[PDB]
Amino acid sequence: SDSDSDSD
Amino acid sequence: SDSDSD
Amino acid sequence: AMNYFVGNSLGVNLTGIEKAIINRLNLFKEMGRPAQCVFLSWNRYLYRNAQNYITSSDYINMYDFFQEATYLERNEPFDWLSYWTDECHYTLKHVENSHDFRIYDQERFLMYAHFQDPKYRILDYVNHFDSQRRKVKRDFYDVRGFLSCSRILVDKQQTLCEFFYNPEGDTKLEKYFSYKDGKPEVQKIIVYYANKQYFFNNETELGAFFIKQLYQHGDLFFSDRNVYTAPIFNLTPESIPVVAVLHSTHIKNIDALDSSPFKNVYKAMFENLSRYRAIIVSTEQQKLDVEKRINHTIPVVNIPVGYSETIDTPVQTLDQRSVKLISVARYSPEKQLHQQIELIKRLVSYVPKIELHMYGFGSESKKLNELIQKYGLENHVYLRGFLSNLDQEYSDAYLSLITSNMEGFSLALLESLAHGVPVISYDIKYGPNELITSDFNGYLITKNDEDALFDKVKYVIDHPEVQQRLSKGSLAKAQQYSKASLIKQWDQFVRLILEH
Amino acid sequence: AMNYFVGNSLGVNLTGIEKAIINRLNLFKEMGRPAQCVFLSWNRYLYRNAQNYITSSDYINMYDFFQEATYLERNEPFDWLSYWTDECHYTLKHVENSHDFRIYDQERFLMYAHFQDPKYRILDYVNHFDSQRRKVKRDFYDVRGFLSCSRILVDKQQTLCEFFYNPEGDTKLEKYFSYKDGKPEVQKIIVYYANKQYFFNNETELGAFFIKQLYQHGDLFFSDRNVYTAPIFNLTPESIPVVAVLHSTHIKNIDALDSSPFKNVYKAMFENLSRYRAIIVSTEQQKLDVEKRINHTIPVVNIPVGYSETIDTPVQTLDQRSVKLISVARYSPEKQLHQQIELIKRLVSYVPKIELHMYGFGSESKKLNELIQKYGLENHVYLRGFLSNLDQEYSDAYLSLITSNMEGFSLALLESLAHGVPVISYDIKYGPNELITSDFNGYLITKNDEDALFDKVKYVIDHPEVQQRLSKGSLAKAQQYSKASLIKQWDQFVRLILEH
Ligand SMILES: O=c1ccn([C@@H]2O[C@H](COP(=O)(O)OP(=O)(O)O)[C@@H](O)[C@H]2O)c(=O)[nH]1
Ligand SMILES: O=c1ccn([C@@H]2O[C@H](COP(=O)(O)OP(=O)(O)O)[C@@H](O)[C@H]2O)c(=O)[nH]1
Ligand SMILES: CC(=O)N[C@@H]1[C@@H](O)[C@H](O)[C@@H](CO)O[C@H]1O
Ligand SMILES: CC(=O)N[C@@H]1[C@@H](O)[C@H](O)[C@@H](CO)O[C@H]1O
Ligand SMILES: *[C@H]1O[C@H](CO)[C@@H](O)[C@H](O)[C@H]1NC(C)=O
Ligand SMILES: *[C@H]1O[C@H](CO)[C@@H](O)[C@H](O)[C@H]1NC(C)=O
Ligand SMILES: *[C@H]1O[C@H](CO)[C@@H](O)[C@H](O)[C@H]1NC(C)=O
Repeated sequence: SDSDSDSD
Repeated sequence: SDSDSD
Repeated sequence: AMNYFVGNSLGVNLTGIEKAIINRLNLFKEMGRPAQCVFLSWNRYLYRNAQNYITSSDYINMYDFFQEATYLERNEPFDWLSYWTDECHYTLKHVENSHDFRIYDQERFLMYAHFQDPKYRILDYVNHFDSQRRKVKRDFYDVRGFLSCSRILVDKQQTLCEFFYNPEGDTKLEKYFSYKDGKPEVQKIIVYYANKQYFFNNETELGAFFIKQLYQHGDLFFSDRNVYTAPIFNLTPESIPVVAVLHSTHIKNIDALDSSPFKNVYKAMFENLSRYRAIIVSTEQQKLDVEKRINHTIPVVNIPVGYSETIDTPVQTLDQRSVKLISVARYSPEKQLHQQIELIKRLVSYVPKIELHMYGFGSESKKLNELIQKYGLENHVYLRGFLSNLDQEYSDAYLSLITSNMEGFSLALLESLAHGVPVISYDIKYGPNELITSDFNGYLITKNDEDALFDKVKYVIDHPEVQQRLSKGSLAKAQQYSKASLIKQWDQFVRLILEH
Repeated sequence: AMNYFVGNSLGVNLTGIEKAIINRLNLFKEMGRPAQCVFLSWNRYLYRNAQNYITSSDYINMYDFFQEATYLERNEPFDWLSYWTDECHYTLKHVENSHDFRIYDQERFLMYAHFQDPKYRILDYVNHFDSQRRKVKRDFYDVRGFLSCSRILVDKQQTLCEFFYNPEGDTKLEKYFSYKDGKPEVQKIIVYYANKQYFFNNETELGAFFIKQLYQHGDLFFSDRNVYTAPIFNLTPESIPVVAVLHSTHIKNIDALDSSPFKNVYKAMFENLSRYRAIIVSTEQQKLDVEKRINHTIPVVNIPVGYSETIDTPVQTLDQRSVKLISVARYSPEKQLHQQIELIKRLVSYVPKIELHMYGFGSESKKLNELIQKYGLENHVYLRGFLSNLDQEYSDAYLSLITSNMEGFSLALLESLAHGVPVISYDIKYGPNELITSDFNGYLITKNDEDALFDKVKYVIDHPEVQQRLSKGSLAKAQQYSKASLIKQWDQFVRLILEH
C-alpha cells in the first residue's frame, strides 16, 4: 500500500 | 561563472 | 484597544495601497487613536523601506514577530571585509562594477558576497558553493545586520527549503517548497514559538495563527491587501472584527456592473462577506455600485484614501518660457503612459519648449524609454524615476495628465490639486469624476479619446489665464478633502463599527 | 601525553580489529599510560555498542566531538508519547506489529515515529511530511536522548543535506550531497567550531581537521583502520606522529610477495610511507615480508594484537560421550568453513558421536546451512551464531579448527590455546605457524590439503591421551603471549618511537 512509504 | 551572483 | 491595518509589505518604492495605509496611520495618530501597520511577508529590507514614512514602533511584521526582531533597531555596523581578510585569512577578488566580492581560501572558491552600498557597510547576501561550484546555499542578511534566512538550493538554483533565524542564530521557522508550473510553492511551515513547535501547510494558515496571537478583546482589523488578507481572516474566528478595504475597481469588466465577475484579488473577500463588519471604498460611486452588487449584505461606506494638508513648499512658481507637464503614475500598462509620449510627439510641433516629467517605476520602463528614443524626444520627455518627496516637482508644474483606464481614487490626482496643479484625465471609474469638475479644476475626457486629449491640453497651454483659473479651482477642490474632514469621517467610523 | 588508537566505529558484534584496539587499550591501562580509542564515523548508537567493552571516557568519536557530546551519558528517558498527546494534543495511531506511531493534528497527518524498544523509551527516528505527504525531513535521535541529525530529502527520498546538532539543538555541522552512480556523496561540509566557520570538501578533510584539534605536543596516533585513517593522516602535518598498524596480509595475492599490488585498504598508506614513524604487524614473518617489500623505508616491528590472561572459568571439562570440535570464525569466504563441514561428513561414519560448533556471523551462513542439509548433518554441525562470551563454550571443546587461507594473526587461535583447546590449522600467512608447534599444542597442515586435515583430526580423536598432552602444551604456548609479555613490548616501543 501507499501508506508503507511513510516508514524508513 | 555568471551563475555565481543572483 | 489597538487598530491594525494589515497589508503585505512596504517596497523600496511605495505603491498606492501602501501610501493609503500610511495616510491612515497618520490620520489616526493625529486624532489620538492607537494604530499599527501589520505586514505579512518576509522582507529583510522593511526596516529601511519604512524609514522615510513611519517609525519602528508603528508596525509589526509577521516574520519579525516569530524571528524575535519585532521593534529591533539597526546594529553596530560590522566590517565583513576586514573580518574575512584579517580574522579569517581569506582572499577577496572585487567584481567589476558591483558591490560584490568573490571569496577564496586554500586556492578554493568558497563564497560570493553582495553588498547594498559602496562603503560595503550593508551586507546583503552571500552565496556558498561546493567542491564542484554548485550553489548549495544562500545567506540573506537583514539590513539591521543579522542573518535572516538561509535558503537551500537543489538542481538549477531551485528553492528547496528556507530557514529563518532570530538575531542570535537560533532557527525559528522552516519552510519547505515544491515547484508547480515553474514557480516554488510552500508545502509546509514549521514555527518554533512559545516553547512549542507548530505546523502549517501554507502562509495563509501561518497568517491566521499570527492574527490570533496579536488579538486582544477590543482590537480592530482592517484588511487592506485582500488577495492575501481575506484568505487569512477567513480562517480566524468571527469574534475578531475586521473591515475590508477595497483599493481598486472591484469587478473585472467595470462596464458590466451586474454580471462581471469579481477581480481575482477580491474573490475570497466577496465569497465570505458576512465575515466582515463593513466594506470601505474611496469614492461615492463605488459605494453605490458595490452596495447594489452585494444586495446590501453588509454596510458599505466611502472614506477617501487621500487627504490634503496645507503646503509649505512653493506653489505655482512657473517658468514662463517653458511648459512643464507631469505624470505621477506607475510605469505599468493600465496607466497607458505611451499615450502621453504620443501626445508630446504631436505637441512639440506647437510648443517647442514643452517637457513631460513622468514620475514612477515599473515594468514598462524599457518599452517607454525605447519609445521616447524612437521619437527623438529625449530632451522633452523624462522618465524621472520614483522620488520619495515630490513637493518641489509640483512647484513649477503646469498640468497633470492621467491616461489610465482604471482607478480606485488616485492619490496622485488629489496631490496634484492640493499643490495647485490642474488635472486633465480620462473620465474613468473611480476617482476622476468625483475629483475633477470640468472647467473648474481640470477637464474630464472620454476614455481613450487621444484626439480630445490633445485638444484640451493644447487649449490650456494656449491660454495661461485658464491655467491660473483652474489652479485656484484646484486648491479649492483639494480643500474639501482636508485632513480635518477625513479625521471626522474616520472617527465617526471607528466609534460605530463595533457592536456595543 | 595521550595515545590515540584510531579506528572507524564499533558494531554490535565485536570484530577482530575492534578487539585488537580494545586489547591495546587494556594493555596501556595496565601499565599506566593514558590511551583512548578514536572513532570517526557518525554513529548515534555508539554509546550503546561501547558500553559492553570500554567506558565513556575511554573513547572519543569525531561527530560527538564537534556536536559537543563527548563523554556524555544517557538521559533519563523522555515520555514522548505522553508529551505528544497531553501537551501537544496530537493523536497517535499505533502501527500494528511495530513500535511505530502515526502522529496527527486533528486529522492532519504530520509525523511517523519509530521507537527502538517495545517499551517506547528510546525514540529512534521521526519522519516529517508536507501537505502532499512528501517526506521532507528525517530526525535521527542518539540512543542517549538528544536529536543528533536532521536529513533533508528531495525527489524520491534522496539525501540532499544533513544538519548535526549539539544536545541543546544548536547546529554544529552541515553536510551537502550530490548523487553519483546512484549514491549520495559529500560535496561540502561546514563546521561551526571555536566560534569560527570552517569549510571542507569531504569527510577526509574533516577528519584531518579533527586530528589537528585533538593533538597536543607529545601525543601519539595509531592508524588502525587504514582505508579511512591513512588518507586522513596524509592531510595532517608531519609534526603529528602516527604509527600505521596492519591487521591482515598486506598484498592482494600473498604468493607474489615482490609483485602483487597492496590491498585496497592499505594502498594510501604504502603510497605515503614517509608520513609514518613505523609499521606494526602481529607476526615475525610479516615483519620480514613487509620490510623487504618497502625496501626498509621506515621501521617495521611485530607486536601481536592478542594476549592471554589466566582463566577462572573451567578448562577441559570434557564430555566422555561425544567429541566437540569448534570453529570460531566469521561466516565468510576466506575462512573456508565449507571445508570443515566436509570434514564432518567424512568423520561421522567413523565417529558418530561428533559435534562441530561454529561461532560467528556473516554472509556465508546460508550456503553453510544449505550445505549441512544437503549432507544430512543437522544433528552434528551447529551454526551457533555470534556469542559475546565464549568462555563456557571452550570448557568442553576437544579441538579447534582453522581452515582459513588468510590471517593477520588470528585472535581466535590464541584465545583457543589460552583455554587449553589445541588447534589444527592450515599453515598460512600469517599467524598459525608462530602460534602452533606441530605435536606440541596442535598440528599445522599444508594449505587446503583436506586429506591431511582428516588424518590428523582423526588421529587426535583416536588418541585422547595425545589430546591431553596437546592441551597442556596449549596453556604453555599461551603463556608466551601473556599480558605481561605484551606490556613489555609496548612499553619499549612507546619509549623509543618519538623523535629526539
Ligand atoms: O515618483 C513618485 C511617483 C509616485 N509617487 C506616489 O505613488 C502614489 C501612487 O498613488 P496612486 O493612488 O496613483 O496609486 P496607483 O494608482 O499608482 O496604485 C502616490 O501617492 C504618489 O505620490 C511618489 O511618491 N513618487
Ligand atoms: O561467536 C563469536 C565469534 C567470534 N568472536 C570473536 O571475534 C574475533 C575474531 O577475530 P579473529 O582475529 O579470530 O578473526 P578476524 O575476524 O579478525 O579475521 C575473536 O576475537 C573472537 O573472540 C566472538 O567473540 N564470538
Ligand atoms: C490601479 C488602481 O486602481 N489604483 C489604485 C489607486 O487608484 C488608489 O488610489 C490606491 C490607494 O487606494 O490603490 C490603487 O490600487
Ligand atoms: C582475515 C584476516 O586477515 N583477519 C585478521 C585477523 O587475523 C587479525 O587477528 C585481526 C586483528 O589484527 O585482523 C583481521 O583482519
Ligand atoms: C496511509 O497513507 C495513505 C496515503 O499514502 C492514505 O491514503 C491512507 O489513509 C493511510 N492509512 C492509514 C492507516 O493511515
Ligand atoms: C515501514 O515500516 C512499517 C512498520 O514496520 C511497515 O508497515 C512498512 O511496510 C514499512 N515499509 C518499508 C518496507 O519501508
Ligand atoms: C550576477 O551579478 C553579476 C554582476 O555583479 C553579473 O555578471 C551576473 O550576470 C549576474 N547574474 C544574474 C543577474 O543572475
